[PDB]
Amino acid sequence: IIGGEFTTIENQPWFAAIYRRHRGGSVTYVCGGSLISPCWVISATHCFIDYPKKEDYIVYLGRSRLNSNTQGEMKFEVENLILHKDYSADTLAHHNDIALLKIRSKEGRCAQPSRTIQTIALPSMYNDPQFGTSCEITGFGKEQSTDYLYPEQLKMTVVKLISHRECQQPHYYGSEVTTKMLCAADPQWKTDSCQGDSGGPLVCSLQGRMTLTGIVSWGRGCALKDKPGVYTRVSHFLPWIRSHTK
Amino acid sequence: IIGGEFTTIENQPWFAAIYRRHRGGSVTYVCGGSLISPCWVISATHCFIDYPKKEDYIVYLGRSRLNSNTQGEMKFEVENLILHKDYSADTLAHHNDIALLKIRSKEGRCAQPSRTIQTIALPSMYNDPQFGTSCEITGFGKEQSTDYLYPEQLKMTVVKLISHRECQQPHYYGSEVTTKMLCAADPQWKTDSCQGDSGGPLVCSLQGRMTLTGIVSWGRGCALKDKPGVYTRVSHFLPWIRSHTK
Amino acid sequence: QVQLQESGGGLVQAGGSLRLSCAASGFTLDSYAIGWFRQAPGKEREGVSCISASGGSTNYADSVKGRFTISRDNAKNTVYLQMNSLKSEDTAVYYCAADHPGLCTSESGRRRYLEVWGQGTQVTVSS
Amino acid sequence: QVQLQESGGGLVQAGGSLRLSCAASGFTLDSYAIGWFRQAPGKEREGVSCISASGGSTNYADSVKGRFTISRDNAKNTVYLQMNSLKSEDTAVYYCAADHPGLCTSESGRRRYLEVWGQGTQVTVSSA
Ligand SMILES: CCCCCCCCCCCC(=O)OCC[C@H](C)[C@@H]1OC[C@H](C)[C@@H]1C
Ligand SMILES: CCCCCCCCCCCC(=O)OCC[C@H](C)[C@@H]1OC[C@H](C)[C@@H]1C
Ligand SMILES: CCCCCCCCCCCC(=O)OCC[C@H](C)[C@@H]1OC[C@H](C)[C@@H]1C
Repeated sequence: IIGGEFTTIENQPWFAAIYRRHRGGSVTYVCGGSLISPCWVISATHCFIDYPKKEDYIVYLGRSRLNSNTQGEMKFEVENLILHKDYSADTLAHHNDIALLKIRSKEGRCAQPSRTIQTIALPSMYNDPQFGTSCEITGFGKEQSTDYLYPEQLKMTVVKLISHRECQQPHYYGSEVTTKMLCAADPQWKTDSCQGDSGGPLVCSLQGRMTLTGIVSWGRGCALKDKPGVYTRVSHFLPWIRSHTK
Repeated sequence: IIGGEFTTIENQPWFAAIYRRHRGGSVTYVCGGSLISPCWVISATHCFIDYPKKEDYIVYLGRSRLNSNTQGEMKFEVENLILHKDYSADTLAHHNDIALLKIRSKEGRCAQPSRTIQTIALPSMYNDPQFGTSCEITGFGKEQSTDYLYPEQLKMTVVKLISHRECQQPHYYGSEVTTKMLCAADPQWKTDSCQGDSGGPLVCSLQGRMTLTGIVSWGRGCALKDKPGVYTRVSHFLPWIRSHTK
Repeated sequence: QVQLQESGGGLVQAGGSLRLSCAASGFTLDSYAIGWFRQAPGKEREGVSCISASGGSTNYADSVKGRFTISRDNAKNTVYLQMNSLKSEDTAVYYCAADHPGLCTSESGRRRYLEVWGQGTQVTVSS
Repeated sequence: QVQLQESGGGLVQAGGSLRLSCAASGFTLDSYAIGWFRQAPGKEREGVSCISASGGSTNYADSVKGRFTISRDNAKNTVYLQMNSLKSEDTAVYYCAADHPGLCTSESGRRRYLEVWGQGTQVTVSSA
C-alpha cells in the first residue's frame, strides 16, 4: 500500500494473509485475500496460477503483522484451491483474476468470528457503488514501487472508484480495462495498492454494509499518474463464486 | 567483506569507521581507514574526492558495529582531510588511491591506545610480503555484490597476495594494475572486499609485525573469478605519508 | 533516511516539452552523480541521462541525445530532466537514481554507494 | 532464506562454448520465471535470456539468439545458460534473477514477487 496508514486487523477483520511454504522451511508471503464465509477465502488467480498446489499454502486470519503473531489469529491449511478457468494475462490486463481457498485448521475447524476475524459481504448481482465513491484497500504490499522491503504492519488507504469511460482513455489503460474490472485511484495519485497487495479487498459501503466490491489485481507501476489500480469486479462473478463454494 | 567471519574491534584495533553527515539529514557510512599514529588515519582518496569537505566527516575508533555504540569507542572530527593530488580514475583503475585524515575529539584530543584502539605499523620502503602469502582485510562492506543491506557487525577475512605478472594478464586486469598497486584474492574466488570496504586495511605480517601493506581500493565486481581485489601499495607512498603528516 | 521522489509526469502532445523533477530528502544531491532511467511497456529498463558528482559533465543515451537535458539545482536539492521535442517512443515510467557504480561514476571503486532509487513518474506522449 | 548462486564462468577462446549454472537455495526455481542478464565494462546491463514459470516459453535478446540456450533442471534445482559461438562482445559479468515483474512474466500483477538476484559470474572471451 502506497501512502495511507498503518492499521490493525480489527479494522479489516476479513483480511487474510497468504503465504507459501518451500521445501527446507523458508516461507514467503504471496498475497492477500478476504474471508467471505467461515470456510472460504476469496483472492486472485494470478497469486497461484504458477504453482496451483494447495498443500504448500498457509492462510492466516486475525493477523496484523507480516513476521510475528497477533493475539487471536488463526492459521489454516488450504483444503481446496480453486482458480478461474478463463484467467489470462497475455497483455497488460489480468482477466478473470479471482480465486477461492477453502480453509481448514489443524484441528479441522473453519474461521471462528471475533473482533479480529469476520466475513465481508458480497455484493448483489451487478450492484456496484457509483463512480467517485471512496473505498478502502488493505495489505502487506510495498510502500513504494521500488522498495526491496515490505511493511511489517498491515496498512490501509482510501481510493476512489473511477468510471470505465475515464479508465479506458488511451493514456489510462485503453481497451485493457473491461466491464469485469473496476478502476480505483487517488484524485492526486498519492495512494494506491502495489506489489504484494493482490488478492486483498477493495471494500465499499453499499449501502450501510461494508461490501467486497473488488479484489486487488493489477496496474501499471504503483500510484502513477493516470494509471489507476485495477480490481476484479466481484459483482460480475457471483454465479462462479456460488457454484464453486457449494 | 564477501565470506570470512564476524569479528570484534579487539582483533582489528587500528580499524577506523568513517561516516558522512548530511546537513539537514542523515549520517551515512562512507569507508574504512587505519590508525597509523594517534592523530592520523589513513584511507582512500576516492572515498572523499567528490566531497572533500573535512567538516562533514566523522571518524570512529574502537567501533565494531555500524549503527550502535561499542564500549570504549572514541568519536572524532576531521581537522585536516588530505587527498592525493595525482588521484585519477579515468579508466577502471584508481591511481594514487590514498588519503589522510587528521583526527581531533570534541575535547581536543588524539586517539588514546587501549585494547580496542591501536596504531598499525607502516611497512619499510618498498618492502612487501611475498606473493602467495596470507593477509587480512576488514570492513563494514557488502556481504554479497548485489546486496542492498550492509552487515551490522564488523567482518574480516583472509586473502592471498597475487603477483603483478598474474594480475596483469589480459583476462585479469591487463595494464590497469600498476606497480603502485597490489592484487589479493582467494584462491577459490570465495572471499574478497566489496563496496563499503574501501579505505580499510590489508594487513600482513612483515618483519615480525602486523603491517599496513595495502588499502582497499577497487576491483571488477566482488569475489569474481580472475578479478582480484586491488589495493593501494602503501610501501610505495612513504614519502607522501611522511611529508603530509608533518 | 535517504530518498528520492519524482514528479512532473503526465500526458503531453508529440513535439511538446516536459520537465521532470527528482527531489532528494535525507541527503543533498550536490556531491553525487545522479541519473534518469526509463522503462516502456514490454521493454527493458534503459538509461536516459546522467550528471556527474561535480556537475561538470552530463551524458545522454542515443535515443534522447540532442533533445533531453539533465540539470541540478543545489538550492532546491532537486535534479531535472528537460525533455524537448517529445516523441511517442518516449512514453514510459521515468525513474531517478543517485550514487550507483557506473552511473556517471566509477564502476570499480569499493567505497559505499547510496544506490538510491525514486518511485517512478509516468510520461505519456500522444502523437 | 531465498538465494541464487551463479557458477561456470571463466576464460574461453572465441568460437568456443561455456555453460553457466544458476543454483537456487531456500526455494525451487521450477515454478518461477528465471532470467539471465549481463553487464560488460562501461556498458548498461542487458537482458540475455529468460524462461517462463511453466517452462512453456523462452525468450532471447537479439544479440544472443541462435547462440545461447536457457534451460531448467528441476532434479538439480538449477537453471543453465548454454553459450555457443562465443565472441569478444559476450565478455561480461553474468547474473541470474528469479521472479521479477516483466521478466518472462507479467509486469502489471500486484502479487508479491521474490525479486531475487545472484552475485555474478565473470565470462571472458579471448582470441587465439
Ligand atoms: C525493468 C525495471 C524497471 C524498474 C526499475 C526500478 C529500479 C529498481 C532496481 C532494483 C534492482 C536492480 O537494479 O538490480 C540489483 C542487482 C544488479 C543486477 C547488480 O547490482 C550491481 C551490478 C553492477 C549489477 C547491475
Ligand atoms: C536498489 C539498489 C540496487 C540497484 C542496482 C543497480 C542497477 C543498475 C544501475 C545502472 C547504473 C549504470 O550502469 O548506468 C547506466 C546509464 C548510462 C551508463 C548513462 O546514462 C545514459 C548515457 C548512455 C550514460 C553513459
Ligand atoms: C528488489 C528490487 C527489484 C525491483 C525490480 C527491478 C528489477 C530489475 C530487473 C528487470 C527485469 C526485467 O524487466 O526484464 C527484462 C526482460 C529481458 C530483456 C528478457 O531477456 C531477454 C529477452 C529479450 C527478454 C524480454
